[PDB]
Formats: sequence, structure tokens, C-alpha cells
Amino acid sequence: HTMAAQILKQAMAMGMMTEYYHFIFTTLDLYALDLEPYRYSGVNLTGFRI
Amino acid sequence: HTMAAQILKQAMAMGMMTEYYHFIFTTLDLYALDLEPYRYSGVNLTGFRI
Repeated sequence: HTMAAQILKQAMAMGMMTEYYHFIFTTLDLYALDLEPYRYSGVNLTGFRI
Repeated sequence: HTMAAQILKQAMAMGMMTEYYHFIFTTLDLYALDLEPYRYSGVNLTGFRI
């Protein structure tokens, strides 16, 4: 999740947040993070919880 | 210039910081606050100097 946040930082930094994208992740502490400005990008994304 | 900074904050915020866009800016002194996170997305733009 730490390195997930790192990926999200880098993919903003490369600008790889496009509405084309829909992506696949593993660890499930995903909701808890500092997350807010990302959802304003048109990208499709989905998570998992139990 | 301040409104330019607001513009680019909004444009990265929507994800209109795309490599597809090739743009033109009238003023000159945009460099004071950083453009380096805005640099490495692959975008296209130009300005002027005198």
C-alpha cells in the first residue's frame, strides 16, 4: 500500500491517469489512504474488501 | 500569472495535462513556482522571452 501510493504518485507524475485505464491491484488497505484528488480524472477503477 | 498557476493546477487536476495537447502561453514569468511535476508528463507547450 505504501508502494501503491508511490505508484499512484509516479503515474500522476508521468500523467498516466487516463480514462482509457482500468487496473488491477492486490493488497486491500486501499480505501484508508490519502486519496482524494485522483477521482477527478475519468479513469475507470475498482477495489476489493471483505 | 497567479491565475495561470490556478489554471495548471486545474488542468493537472482534471487530467488535462496530456501529451496530446500542444499549447501557447502569453506571459513569461511562470517558472517561479515549480513546473517540474508538470514537466515529465510528456505534454507540449511553448511561450516567449524578451
